[PDB]
Amino acid sequence: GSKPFTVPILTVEEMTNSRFPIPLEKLFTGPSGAFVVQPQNGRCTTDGVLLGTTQLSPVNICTFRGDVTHIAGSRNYTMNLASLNWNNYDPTEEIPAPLGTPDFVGKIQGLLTQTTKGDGSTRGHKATVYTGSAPFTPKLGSVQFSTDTENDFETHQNTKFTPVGVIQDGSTTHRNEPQQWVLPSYSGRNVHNVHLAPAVAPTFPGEQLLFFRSTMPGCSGYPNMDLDCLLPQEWVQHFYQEAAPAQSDVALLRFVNPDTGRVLFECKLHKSGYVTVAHTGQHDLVIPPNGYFRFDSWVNQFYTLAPM
Amino acid sequence: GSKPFTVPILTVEEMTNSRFPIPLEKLFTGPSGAFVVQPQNGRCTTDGVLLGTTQLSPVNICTFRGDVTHIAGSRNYTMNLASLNWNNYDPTEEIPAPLGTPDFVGKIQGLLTQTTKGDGSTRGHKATVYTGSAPFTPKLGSVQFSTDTENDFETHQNTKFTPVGVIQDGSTTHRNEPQQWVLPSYSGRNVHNVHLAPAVAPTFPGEQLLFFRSTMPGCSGYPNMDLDCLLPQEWVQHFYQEAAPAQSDVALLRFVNPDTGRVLFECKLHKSGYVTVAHTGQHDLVIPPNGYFRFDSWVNQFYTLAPM
Repeated sequence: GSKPFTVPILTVEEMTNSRFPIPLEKLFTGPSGAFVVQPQNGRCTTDGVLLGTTQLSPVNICTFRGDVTHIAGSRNYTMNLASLNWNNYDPTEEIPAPLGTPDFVGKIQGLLTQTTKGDGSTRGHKATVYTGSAPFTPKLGSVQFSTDTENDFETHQNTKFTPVGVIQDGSTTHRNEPQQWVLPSYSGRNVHNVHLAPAVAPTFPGEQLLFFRSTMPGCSGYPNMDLDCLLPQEWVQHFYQEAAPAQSDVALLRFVNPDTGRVLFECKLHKSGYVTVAHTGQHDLVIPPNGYFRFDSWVNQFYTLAPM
Repeated sequence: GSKPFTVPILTVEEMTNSRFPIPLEKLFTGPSGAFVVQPQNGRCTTDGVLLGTTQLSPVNICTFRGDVTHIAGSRNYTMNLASLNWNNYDPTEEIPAPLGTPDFVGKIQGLLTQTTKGDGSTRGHKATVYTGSAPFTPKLGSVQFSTDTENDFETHQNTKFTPVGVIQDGSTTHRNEPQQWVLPSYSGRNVHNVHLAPAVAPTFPGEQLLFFRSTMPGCSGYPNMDLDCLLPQEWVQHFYQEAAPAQSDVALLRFVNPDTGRVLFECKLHKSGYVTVAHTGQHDLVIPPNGYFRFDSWVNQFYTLAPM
């Protein structure tokens, strides 16, 4: 008597990254035993429980909202954060940081925009947030932006950061940042993170994570633009709505090619919300544009997949 | 023997505008008999046929992709457009303009970003596209951007425009632009638009359209930031996947409050993909945060709704 489980029939390129507001481009697998994989956006169980900093909107990912104060002698502004819905932010909620906060160390560039309530006057400036910086303390309710202005923003008016891409310091080793697998210190460098979605890894010999990969826009320097999420944003929204009970630890998915009627590969969708495949090595999967994932049966962690 | 029709159970504030990449904020109704309502994004039949310039990604709305050429003596660049998937653009496809092209007259500001293939060097600059301007000819394969640089972009490298918000000329009447209900001339001012999704209007006495409303960020001046879509982007994605046959011209939806177990109002979801309500006048609906739409039955255009 369990509600039947399903995944969307959208193709990979019809879906959105859950860790930055950009389309998915491809599937990728590679080894990850040497480091901790613990993203906080795009985290959702198959029965629809959102985890980490995950929220439902594709366009809120890596945004910030609040009001700003200028730092004298610079073009930097401190943003005192509001909640996702523009209310007072509560640092005691059982989350790592405000919902949608970036979950990687990087220099994220976009625009800071603001509207003055009284007259509807507006202003917008290019801005960058360094999520590895000392003033990056979103859990405590504040972050800092570097901008292209020293005077134009007003205090005590609603201000939004819309992310666009990432930057790197061209005087240093190319592609050395962002570091997509390094979590920010959400409460600053001396405080440990809390309420995290758990780290993930394959347990089965010969398996690797299967990542849903995009390329972030680059805005300066020589950034590492790869961005891998564990679940498309549309899968997060789907599971949240369906809330179908997990009948075992692992849902077996087949990736099907409608142009031949044949299965390309099978994979495990773990109930805690990540996918594994039987492959060793780094590999950009080559998939048909109409290929789709299809749930076939409940298995468990002991199931041996056919090699990808 | 028709597949049962459904709408998502996401609440309004859990969904995304289909005409600009921003969250929905509220439902709004107002009269629109005096002008043509003919948006091209967020257009989809209830049985899943995308119309106009509508595509499936929330984050591709109002983006452009291609490569750029500098216009000497200015900070303007012409973008020679690529298709949504970065391939050669075909002006003969039976669409009004490339998928995701803006469907309103306005000055849309964001960032133009670029990556040089050979070395992975990147660059990003603030940029604005005037969709009412003479060089706005996306159907013909080109648009113009005003930027903050006269030399930094390379030719013949992939370049992306990511929209953020809108601007207005503060020396003129406040809130006189954008004009969300004026279509661009996709092939320029002397050529009529083609392959459009149809104009929509209530036919029933005492009915008005029900709009899914957001506020676009403003980036300069005193813009009109209201943005009304006919369907949330998540509804477009849902109908596209479900493809449930329309059993009549109109699906009757009830908007339900789970905190009381009572219906707040009922509305008509027309099979061609828009909603009407029985109300006269401009009205910001006040809805509970957990309220949701629920499909109850197939009716037709002659059905009399209870007053909203």
